[PDB]
This record gives sequence, C-alpha cells and structure tokens, in this order.
Amino acid sequence: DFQDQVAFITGGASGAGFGQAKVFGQAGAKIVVADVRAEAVEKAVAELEGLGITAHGIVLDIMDREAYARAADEVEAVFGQAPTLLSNTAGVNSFGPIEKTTYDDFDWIIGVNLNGVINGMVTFVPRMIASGRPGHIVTVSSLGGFMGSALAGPYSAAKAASINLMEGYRQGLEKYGIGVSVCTPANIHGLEPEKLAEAIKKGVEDNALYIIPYPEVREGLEKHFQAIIDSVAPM
Amino acid sequence: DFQDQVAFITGGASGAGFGQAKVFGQAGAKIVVADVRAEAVEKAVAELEGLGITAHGIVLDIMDREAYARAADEVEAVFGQAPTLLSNTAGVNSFGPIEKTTYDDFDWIIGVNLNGVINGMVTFVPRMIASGRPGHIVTVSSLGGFMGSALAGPYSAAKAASINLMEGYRQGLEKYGIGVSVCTPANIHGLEPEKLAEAIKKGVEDNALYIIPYPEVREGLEKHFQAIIDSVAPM
Repeated sequence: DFQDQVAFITGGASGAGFGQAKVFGQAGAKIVVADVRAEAVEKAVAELEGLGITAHGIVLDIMDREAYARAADEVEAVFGQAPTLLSNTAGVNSFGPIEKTTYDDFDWIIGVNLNGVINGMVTFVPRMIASGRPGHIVTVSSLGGFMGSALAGPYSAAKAASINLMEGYRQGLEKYGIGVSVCTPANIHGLEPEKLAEAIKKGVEDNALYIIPYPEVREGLEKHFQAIIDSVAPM
Repeated sequence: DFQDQVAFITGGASGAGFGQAKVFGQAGAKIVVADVRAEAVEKAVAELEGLGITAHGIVLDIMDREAYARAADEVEAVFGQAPTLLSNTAGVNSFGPIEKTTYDDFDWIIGVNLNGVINGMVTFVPRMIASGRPGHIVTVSSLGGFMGSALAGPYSAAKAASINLMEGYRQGLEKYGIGVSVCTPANIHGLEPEKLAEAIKKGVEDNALYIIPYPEVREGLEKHFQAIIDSVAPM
C-alpha cells in the first residue's frame, strides 16, 4: 500500500513522529527518522528495524537550513531518491503568560513550529517535483492553530501559520500530483500516538486537507468561527 | 475622544498606516509615524502637522529589534510616556507560485508581516503595562490570514499568525485594561485607506477583536470554515 514509498519524518524519534514511522513502515514505507536527539534517533531506528521496517536515522536540527539540505541529499544517497512522503511533525512548547513572552521564547517556538516546517517545504518541494513521482506532505500542527491563547500564544500562532501554509501548498501542488494535509491535534485522556498516527495515514490515503480526529472539538470550533463571521460588518 | 493619547503606527508613512495617523490625529491623538522610507516619513509627518496634528517621525525597520527598542525610548523622550495605542500596520507582499518560494521570499515577507509585529509586541507590551494606563493594540493583518493561497502563500501564512497572536494577546492583556484588535482587510474597487482607517478607529472604540469591514466576504468565510468543521471526525 505504501510499499516502495520513502517517508521523511521530523520529530520522529518520539511521540506522533515515531507513531507515524511505525504505522507507515508496517504499511511498507522506507523510513527516515529525522530528530535532534542523537541517542533517541539511534534507539528509534533500532526499534523500527526490530519491527522489520527498513529505516535510516538522521540527527538534524530542522532550524538549520543547510543541514536540512545535507539530510535531503543523504536521503537520496541512502534510498536512491527524494522522499515521496514528507511529515513535518516536530514541535515544542512552553507555557506562560503571553505578556511575559521573550524573544528567545519566540525564536525557539516559532523556530521549530514554523520555521522548521518552512525549511522542510523549501528543501523538499523542488526535489519532490523534480522526481516526477506522486507524493504527499503532512504537517502536524495543532488545534491551537485555529484559536490563539494567553498561555500558549507563540506556539498557537506558529501552528496557525503552518495550517495556513499547508492550505496554500495544497493548492499549489495539486497540479503536481502531490497532496498536502495538515493534522491539528487537540493539545490545549488524550489521543494515543499510534491512534493519531493511523488517523494521519488515513488522511494521507484520503488526500484530506484537514485531519481532525477529535469529534469533541466540533462545538468549540464552530463557536470560534461564528464569532469571526459575526464580526463581519453589515450589510 | 483620543485627546492626550499617543499612537505608534508602523507603515504609517503610507496607505492604511497614514490613514490611521490622520484619523486618530483628527480625534486628538499625538502620533508617531514609524516607517522605513525616511523621505516618506518626512513628507507624511509634515502633512500631519499641516492638519494641526502634533506628530513625530521615526525611521525604522521593524525587523531590527534593537532599533525598535531605541524608537520606543525615543517615543518616551519626545512625548514623555510610552504609547497608549499601538498599530502594527506595516506589510509587504510579492506574488508568485508557492512552490517557487525561496528563503529570501520567506524571510522578507515573514519578517515584515509577522516578525515585525512580534518585535512590536515584545517592545511595547511591558512598557504599556508599566505605564499603568489603559491602552489598545491593533494589528492590520489580512483576510488571507483566514485562508492560505497558492499565489500569496508566505504572506497569507504570516497574517494567519498575526491574527492568532492577537487572539492570544487579547486574552492576556484584558486584565491590564489593554484591548487588542486585529483588522483583516480583503486584499486577495477596494476599500479606501481613510475608509478603512475609520473602521479601525471604530473597532478600537468598540474594543472589537475582529475588524472586518467587508460585508461581501461573509459567504466565502463561512464556506472556508465549514470545510474545516466538516473535516472533524465523527462521532
């Protein structure tokens, strides 16, 4: 189903990233674990090889644009082609009052949750297009992307941009047979990493723009959006 | 009404920024024109003084965090207090296919339309809180912030974050008697700069979170949001 697909997953040495590695791998995908913690990568790829998944590890801070370029070359060296599946799953956060936020807070959080995915898109999109192969791109953003918050202001804002940016790339890349999705988990008891992983693989198969596997949020999302619509001036 | 209010307006040497300078100034506000084009600032402040508005010019690239800090000091030197009204109105854009986007495209566009407003918020928010005075903060974002696009991908994404970030600061700053709004013009024949300016001044008075003076967009905005809601998994 995903046999002879290559998947590049950021923040894949853990959580949702790793869940994806496992789920896509069990479906036949060759996997590339990109994560910053070198020890965790080593562990994670081993555990994948232990599951009969062919897997390669790359230690990478996605905020480094040149290293992101090296990795992408590495991927073509190892598996003889550019990825056919990109997952920007890496994420970080810290809580606290939005007023108290500092430049370092911003740089770090915006850096991972937005700039990290931009670097991903700029790096791979041309290579994926040049391959002339069908492909797909997921970004694990957040539900907080749909609604700014006082305690996760920076994080929510960056996720708000990744959602939008995916909305944009979907339109751009359809003509290239490359689908685009964005997953918006409810992180504001809680959906398990493998559960969410299966939701993403389904979304990829369905070529869904949005992946929101949380029936409970519907009410609040409707309410947040109505407030906006209601703000629209008459007549 | 705005007598003895101080207003710091980015991208105020032109367009919506300048419109605001005029509108708020005619209402009694002392004005600070912050814009990068030194000649345009000079012209703009003159034209304001010509209208009986007390006005000071500051040449400033908002992407420079330290200069943004110098300006904020300058503002307190000149008018003997931190601003009581902040407007992040500065904006830039360039059209083209989202796939073709480059790092410089991103840095420039994200830099002005997002990082510029973050620098604004980080600079002034503490000073405004420390003043112990009521205040207000507007960001002129965009309607494209509510919907990502193939031809204005970077721009739309940054505006998507500023909207969200304002959504967040509103919640944070209410306890400080500081309101927050975001204006989302329809820039995707067209509302005049002074017309839009009056809409913002009304929004400031009303302490409205959203300022969307474009009755026509309602249908499309409803449609975009429903698509999201419809993506929410049953049950």
